Amino acid sequence: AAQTKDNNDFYDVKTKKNDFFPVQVDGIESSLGKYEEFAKDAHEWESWNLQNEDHPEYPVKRTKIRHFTLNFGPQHPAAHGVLRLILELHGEEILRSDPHVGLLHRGTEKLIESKTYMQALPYFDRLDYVSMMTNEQVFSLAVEKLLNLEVPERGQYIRTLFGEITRVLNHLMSVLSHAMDVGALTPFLWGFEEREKLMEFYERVSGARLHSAYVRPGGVSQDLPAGLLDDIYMWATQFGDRLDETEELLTDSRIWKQRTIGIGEVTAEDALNYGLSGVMLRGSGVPFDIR
Amino acid sequence: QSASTLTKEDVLTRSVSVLRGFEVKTKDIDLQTTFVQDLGMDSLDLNDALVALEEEFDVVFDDKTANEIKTVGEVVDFVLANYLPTEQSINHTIR
Amino acid sequence: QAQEILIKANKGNPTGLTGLFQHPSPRPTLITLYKATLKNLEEKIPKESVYRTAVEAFTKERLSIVENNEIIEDIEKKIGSGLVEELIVQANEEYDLIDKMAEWKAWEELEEKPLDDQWTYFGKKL
Amino acid sequence: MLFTSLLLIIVYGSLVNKSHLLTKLINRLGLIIIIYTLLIHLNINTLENLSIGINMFNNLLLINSFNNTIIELILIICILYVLLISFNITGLSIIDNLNYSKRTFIVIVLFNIIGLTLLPLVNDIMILFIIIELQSYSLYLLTAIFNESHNSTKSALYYFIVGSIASFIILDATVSIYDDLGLTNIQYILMYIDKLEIFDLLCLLFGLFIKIGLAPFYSYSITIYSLSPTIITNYISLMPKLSILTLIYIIMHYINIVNNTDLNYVISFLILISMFIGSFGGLNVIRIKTLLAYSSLLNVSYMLLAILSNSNESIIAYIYYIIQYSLTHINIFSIILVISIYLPIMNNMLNVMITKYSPIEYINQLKNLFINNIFIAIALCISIFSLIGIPPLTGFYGKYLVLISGLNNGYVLLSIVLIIASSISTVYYATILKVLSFDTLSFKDIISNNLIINTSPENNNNEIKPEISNVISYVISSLTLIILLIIIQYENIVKGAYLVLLYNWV
Amino acid sequence: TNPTAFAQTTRYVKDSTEMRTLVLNLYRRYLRHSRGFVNNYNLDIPASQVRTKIRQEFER
Amino acid sequence: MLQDLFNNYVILVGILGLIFLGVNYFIVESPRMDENNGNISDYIEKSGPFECGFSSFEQSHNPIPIAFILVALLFLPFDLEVSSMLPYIVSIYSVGIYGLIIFILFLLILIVGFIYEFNTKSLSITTILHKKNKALVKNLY
Amino acid sequence: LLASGSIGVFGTVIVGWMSNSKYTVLATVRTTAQLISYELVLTTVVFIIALIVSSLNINVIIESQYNIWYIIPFFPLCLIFFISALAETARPPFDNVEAESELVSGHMTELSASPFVIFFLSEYCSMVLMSTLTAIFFFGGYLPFSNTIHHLILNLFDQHSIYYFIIEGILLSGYLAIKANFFMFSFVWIRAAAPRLRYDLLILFCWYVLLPIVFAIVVFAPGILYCFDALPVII
Amino acid sequence: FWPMTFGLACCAVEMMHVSAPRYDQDRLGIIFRASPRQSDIMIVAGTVTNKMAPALRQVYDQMPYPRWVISMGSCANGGGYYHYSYSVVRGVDRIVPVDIYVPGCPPTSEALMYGVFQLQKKMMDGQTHRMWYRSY
Amino acid sequence: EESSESALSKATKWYLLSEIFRGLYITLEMYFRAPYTIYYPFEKGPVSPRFRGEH
Ligand SMILES: CCCCCCCCCCCCCCCCCC(=O)OC[C@H](COP(=O)(O)OCCN)OC(=O)CCCCCCCCCCCCCCCCC
Ligand SMILES: CCCCCCCCCCCC(=O)OC[C@H](COP(=O)(O)OCC[N+](C)(C)C)OC(=O)CCCCCCCCCCC
Ligand SMILES: CCCCCCCCCCCC(=O)OC[C@H](COP(=O)(O)OCC[N+](C)(C)C)OC(=O)CCCCCCCCCCC
Ligand code: SF4
Repeated sequence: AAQTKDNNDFYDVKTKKNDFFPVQVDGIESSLGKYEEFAKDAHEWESWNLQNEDHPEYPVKRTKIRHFTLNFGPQHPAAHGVLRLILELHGEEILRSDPHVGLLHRGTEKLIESKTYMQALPYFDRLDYVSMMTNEQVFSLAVEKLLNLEVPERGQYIRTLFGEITRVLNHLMSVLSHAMDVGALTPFLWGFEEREKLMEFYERVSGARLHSAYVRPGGVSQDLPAGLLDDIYMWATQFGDRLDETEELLTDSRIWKQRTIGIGEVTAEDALNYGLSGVMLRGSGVPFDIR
Repeated sequence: QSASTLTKEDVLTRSVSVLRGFEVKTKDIDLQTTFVQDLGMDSLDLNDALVALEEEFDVVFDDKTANEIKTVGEVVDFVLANYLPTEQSINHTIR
Repeated sequence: QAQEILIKANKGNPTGLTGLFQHPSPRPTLITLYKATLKNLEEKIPKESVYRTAVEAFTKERLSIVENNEIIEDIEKKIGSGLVEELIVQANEEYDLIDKMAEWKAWEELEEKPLDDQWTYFGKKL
Repeated sequence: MLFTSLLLIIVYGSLVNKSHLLTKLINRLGLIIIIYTLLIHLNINTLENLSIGINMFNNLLLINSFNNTIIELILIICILYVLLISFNITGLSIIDNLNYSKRTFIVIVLFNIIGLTLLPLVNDIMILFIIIELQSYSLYLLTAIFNESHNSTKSALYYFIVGSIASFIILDATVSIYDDLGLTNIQYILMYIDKLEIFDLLCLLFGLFIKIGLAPFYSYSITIYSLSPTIITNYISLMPKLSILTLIYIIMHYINIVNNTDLNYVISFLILISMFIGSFGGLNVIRIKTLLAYSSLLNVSYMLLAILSNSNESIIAYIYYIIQYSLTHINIFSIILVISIYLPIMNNMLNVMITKYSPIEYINQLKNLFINNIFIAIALCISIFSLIGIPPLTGFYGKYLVLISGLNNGYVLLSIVLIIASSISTVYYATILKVLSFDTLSFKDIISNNLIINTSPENNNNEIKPEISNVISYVISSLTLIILLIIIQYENIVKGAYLVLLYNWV
Repeated sequence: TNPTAFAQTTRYVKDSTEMRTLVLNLYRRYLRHSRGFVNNYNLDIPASQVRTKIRQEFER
Repeated sequence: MLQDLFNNYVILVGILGLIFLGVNYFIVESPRMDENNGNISDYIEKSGPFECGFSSFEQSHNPIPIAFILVALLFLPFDLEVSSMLPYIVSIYSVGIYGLIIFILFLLILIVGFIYEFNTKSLSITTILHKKNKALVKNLY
Repeated sequence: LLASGSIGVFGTVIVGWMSNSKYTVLATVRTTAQLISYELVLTTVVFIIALIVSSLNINVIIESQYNIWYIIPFFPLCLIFFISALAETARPPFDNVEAESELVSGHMTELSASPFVIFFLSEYCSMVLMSTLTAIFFFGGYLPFSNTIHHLILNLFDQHSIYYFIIEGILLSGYLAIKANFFMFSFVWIRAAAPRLRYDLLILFCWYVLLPIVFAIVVFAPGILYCFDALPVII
Repeated sequence: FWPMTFGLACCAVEMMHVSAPRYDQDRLGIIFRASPRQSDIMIVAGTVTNKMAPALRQVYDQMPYPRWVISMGSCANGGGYYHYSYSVVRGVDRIVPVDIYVPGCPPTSEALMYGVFQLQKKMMDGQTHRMWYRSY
Repeated sequence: EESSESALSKATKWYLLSEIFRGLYITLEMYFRAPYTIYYPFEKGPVSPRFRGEH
């Protein structure tokens, strides 16, 4: 704030508060004469310096040098896509982090205003591009509420069934990639085969593995093909074991707990004030769920 | 080591040389030479001179001083009072 | 006078909410906050204010419950606004709101009326 | 006793909580340890039994009557130094808490005392290198004990580099002796004293001369003593000279067996230069510790003249001089620490900055001490007049005995030079006395309500509150009268020096 | 949450005289960082041309 | 013990390392056979540092604070302790009980430094920032 | 063996030679930190095995395990040695030098073509060497799994012909290969089963846990040997 | 065949499933490298924005030769759904040369593998050293 | 003072890496299981009549 004679953008002159008496020293003299008699030549003599560097108020112009500025930029595996995370590091400790976003800003909200409500739906598949069908559901519900229409009973169950299939797909991508970043590579491979089985359910009812424009305002695009429920159930009887085997490597691992316990703590008070929701909000002791 | 080695005459001499690199009205510059009247400097021309004087003496005028300075002598007084040598590395001093 | 009162404890047994610790003196803290809240209303906010009328109604109800229930669980089960540690936070925030309401003078006439075309959407005036 | 108790203090200090009170009480524990060490050493070591010289630990160490006297002196002077950090020196928290801030203060001192005592006892070139590094490293740590001080860390950096070079020279000399002879034990080397290069021992002395600030290597010593805190300068400027000078005397004792005249001339050349720099160097200085650093250099030169002669009178001269100089050294630094309470408080020209580490940093800060405290001022005057050499103080007899050894061995040039140097050095010695008292009659009718001591609150306005604590004032009183009244017991003390034998026998 | 380096708090100035000072203060900051702009972005022009460009934009 | 065979192996190892570089220098096609963007000394967009896409401040010669510097310094005294155990390894039988006691006393002294480090907590990583909760207190009148 | 391996650490830190690459610099700091962790622990464990045999000759250590493999008396040391081997080679869970999710590629982020190959070759050469060392120190090196089977196979060949010594070299190295391949399998096995541990946690792990344990054993072992009049000699 | 980890948008999810156990790109020798120095294949899998375009060019220039670029999905090919956006590049070929275009939104894991096979077929037809003998 | 397991029991798990060997054993079990990989282009993944591809 403001450029001062003791602090500017290029340097500063810091003076700590004195912790000793302001001693008064007058009449500096040597065995040959007074200080003023030899002060002209005293600049060559270090023993004649009248200022102590240990003094808290010793003037020192120190150049302002930025900390280690590391760009956790788009070409980094840790960033789940495009992110210019600018970190102010003192060694490896984080002092200040500046997440730069907009590298994936494609003006989706601007483009939607030029599309009809049916044409605008496929844009939502590409926002949270692992939980596609939930993205369609929130936009579908908004339009249905505005339209003052209600989805029939079977339609609601389908969006509930694929709403949780979508949630399993998202958590498979979220948790395993989180474990992969920490260093657990194997659970990532185990669960991504379960994604293949679940994405086959996406393709069977819509014809698209990922961007399935299936949930639409007023219901779903098409009815379930015959045999889907049997295939979903057969996968369900086995998916329980896949979760247990995933927990075999993470839940009780001492290495995994040393990387997660006490890391990124968020208080319940601050979680609400920062608009955190879901697992972020429920991790701090607040039992709130939109469902 | 870390102490000012400036003099009023040397600071004034280099202040005049910097100000003569601009399109000032008069080349006769002393302590009492005013920027606005004698040198004919407007808002932006004056700030260009102040920053140019900052580069010469490696000093930074504060906001209050720069927004109220009138004469060259005030610039000379500010440089004498506030100039410090930049701190060197550990190797420059003790070696 | 100097009644320094602890609002949020920085240490102690956890309450189940991250960052919220158990309060060493639950009941006495609420009693002082409630009584100070009632006094502050009668000295800063006029009687005709709806805000003052509503705050006195529930502050007295919460003050009566605290002064008649020794068990901490029974206090929460009747007020129904969270744990007592949370109630202390609510009492402090309500106490500070009264001071801000007094400065705002929020019981007077509408400070800024909207324009005629202000709250109109696509030709229909709301 | 030292080693066993040091380990207990190391563990105990790291267990108890960090506080100024516990550190001070731990400092008192270190005082008891050194006192117990002195009692144990006096119980088993006697002058008569050690006259012949007794080998220890596979002949790696050799103790005689000459060595034993210095060890007893080292323990005693260390006791007086611990009293500074074990008790109040000014009674003011803002000043005294510096000594209680570092817990490892007493630990590092105990490490150095072990090095100081064992150094004169070395009987092997291998243990000589080990012990000299043990003493040197402990001094570096003590110089850097205040790691939050820019000057303290800078001085320790300077101390480490200069001492490491000296250690390399010492190691280079011992290795060269091993190459010529193949033996590491000094007594075995003495069998070939007439067949080894005697100038290799001069290389060994050159490394030892650096560690005592002898010219031309004086410059680093003056710089370190002035920058270091007064509590640290008081130790590092005296303790290394107690042990290294004793070892130099033993080495010179062995060198004189072959009586190399060229060896004596080189040492005489360094003594001559040190007297010139020691005298003229302190004439134009404004810092008191800088003045004392030149004073230290000059007095070491006087002792080296006795060491260079290396005769029966040299033993009497060296033992007396080192004892009385240490007592004067302690007395002067004790007074300097105390008199910081009389410093005026600002309430400016020359922008003088004074830090908590060295409250007394300039000679003119001693102004009006005759008025502020007449008894302390006279005590300082007695100490300064002793350094000058005014009889019958302890300082005169030290120079009197040094002149006897120098003139008996034929060092006429050095004896005349040392007396011219004494007169030149009297100029800056008298300057201290001028500052103390020469303005008494003009400032007698003056008012000083701005002194540091004036900030001390009173108890009840009826208690007679002394300005100085009991322990430090008593030490100054005792040391001052010993310096003043040495004539009473001078004859008996020299008789004790008569019995200190370095393989003389008959 | 700590603001990034060189971040100012947005404020609406109701005094024309005060606004002039803020512009002048910001004008000098641009001139002082002209050499930094040349060094950081590795420009092909000297810092003198940068200051001329800064003056031209301010004069608009 | 003859070590002529060992010397030939060391010579081959040194030559082997240069073969990998020499092969790579003589196998890669010339730039003109590739897209012909010129020499690498001119392709500054390629020889520049990698910063994940976005260029940042150049801090090649800036100081780097180290939070484990004390652990790095404490490594040296302990490394010398381990090295000093080498003489006892091959002389354990000849020294007998006397050397065993001396070897134990040698470790009993260094264990004091090990205890001192444990109590002083000097092995912990130093941090500039500290996270402390502040109790909210109301100055009610 | 220990001295030559310590030189390899200097090669890694050379890449960060006032480098303009920030990710290369961060790896060099982590590389030095890991060295402080394992070097003391790894060196002392090898010294205990040498102390047990009273010899610093590798071939003598192998022959001393004819009756007992040192895995049985020193099972804690074998685990400690393997942990130190993982730290030395910067292998997971101690792969902080080349953490792809932290420092893209570490010190190799600016390397390509032959410099990458040589570093890649050296890192995997250390994995084989440390796997072979584990087989030597704790599993008898080249000694046969079964003495009876070794005699039967060699009895099929005449010792007056070179074919016996061709088969003998295959068997003895085959015994070493099987034990070495198991730990090379274990190097891969731990990578596929454990997440990466932070390097600052590794520093506390070695100094607070590993060093006290290994120093305790270096006292325990001579006490046992002296008690039963079994101080080792070289024969 | 060593591609570079350059996932931008939903096209990257299908690129991850190529490394999934069902297809296991590692069985063909395909390893994703985090640094442009160690990678010779650049797979542009996602939308390229104007804010991202300079970063994409710099990363491409940091890849040593020989190097190839694969454009996957409608975003990288011609902008796709965001062709008429104010902040979207209409095709990554406006910035870097593209060797093969993979269609789809997103292209399936088999669609990407087919495109890689086409590129490998092109690579096997290279005649760099015979060109020096006959054409130069 | 309220731990259910004794200090020796908690130390045995801690020193001998009880859960680490448990995690290793589970990973080794998959080594003896059938993989999921299909050999494209010689084999193709499942398709449905609703699938959207080339126009
Ligand atoms: C009857 C009672 C008698 C009592 C006194 C007896 C001794 C009397 C001594 C007489 C000699 C000194 C008096 C004359 C010297 C005057 C010095 C002087 O005038 O200036 C210093 C001179 C440089 O001259 P400058 O600085 O330019 O002054 C302007 C001259 N037009 O600087 C010089 O050039 C001087 C030469 C350089 C310094 C030489 C130093 C070498 C050692 C000198 C002897 C010191 C011996 C000390 C012994 C103890 C210490 C080892
Ligand atoms: C023999 C040399 C090779 C194996 C060495 C390591 C074995 C484990 C050591 C600590 C055991 C411990 O601490 O045991 C305790 C724990 C857990 O049991 P708990 O929680 O107390 O059970 C509760 C109480 N019950 C017992 C009544 C139910 O057991 C284990 O997790 C055993 C792990 C077995 C799987 C891995 C074995 C094969 C490892 C891979 C091949 C090298
Ligand atoms: C006397 C018998 C000696 C036994 C010798 C072996 C000791 C091994 C170390 C035990 C201590 C320990 O693993 O400690 C765990 C440490 C530090 O954990 P901490 O911060 O103290 O928290 C835990 C303490 N709690 C619960 C009280 C808070 O970190 C780790 O997770 C290190 C993980 C290293 C895994 C390497 C495995 C590689 C595969 C090996 C199998 C082939
Ligand atoms: S082309 Fe389709 S699937 Fe690929 S990034 Fe663009 S919107 Fe996503």
